[PDB]
Amino acid sequence: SVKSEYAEAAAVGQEAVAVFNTMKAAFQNGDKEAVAQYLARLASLYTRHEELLNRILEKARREGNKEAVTLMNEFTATFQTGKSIFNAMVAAFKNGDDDSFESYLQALEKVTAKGETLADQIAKAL
Ligand SMILES: Cc1ccccc1S(N)(=O)=O
Repeated sequence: SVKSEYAEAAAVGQEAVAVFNTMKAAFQNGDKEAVAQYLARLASLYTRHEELLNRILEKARREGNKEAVTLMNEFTATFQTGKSIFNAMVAAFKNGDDDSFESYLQALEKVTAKGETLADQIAKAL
């Protein structure tokens, strides 16, 4: 069902939260080799999450589930905010700009925390 597809999507999102917090600890410790690998792992996780979310939105549209479509349109828009911040973080790491990396890291945390009430609303709407 679309609801179980969203639970699978939610788990992938939680996998990225876990890897992100490990990556933050590695960044603070200066373990740049670990950070590089975690950033690659996060990129793959966000790509998978994005695709699952798009399939869920398209299915809600085909089902005529207007409220779930509204919420998923809002949620995917916020997802792209987080994705843009993530890509800027990756670039900051490439460039050796730790000041920007720290900034983007905190921003991605706040964007993600804000979007959690909506994430829960979607589970209930589908
Ligand atoms: C953190 C991140 C990274 C890439 C895409 C989306 C997100 S978010 N802010 O969890 O929607």
